[PDB]
Amino acid sequence: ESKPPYSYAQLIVQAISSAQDRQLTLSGIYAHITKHYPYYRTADKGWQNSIRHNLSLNRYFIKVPRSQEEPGKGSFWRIDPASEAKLVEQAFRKRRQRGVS
Repeated sequence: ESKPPYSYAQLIVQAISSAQDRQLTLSGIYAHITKHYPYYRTADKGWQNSIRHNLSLNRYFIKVPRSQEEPGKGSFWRIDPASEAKLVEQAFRKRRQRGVS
């Protein structure tokens, strides 16, 4: 299960939102936290599939379209366009309630 310090919906925002434009391949976020976050380096045999499935039911993330043309040069998913303003407010936030400042 590992230990996700960032929700699997906010944790991804810093991934794609901070990546190139705002999209990432299924293995983008993994190179994200596993890179900057040291905790997600030896214990990743849990949230790994949590992200792939998280970008499915997430409300801001969505897969990449491919009916005729493309938005750029990639093939995977990203975060919502008009939701990156509110989904980001939690992106730069620590996971806590009000018992440990």
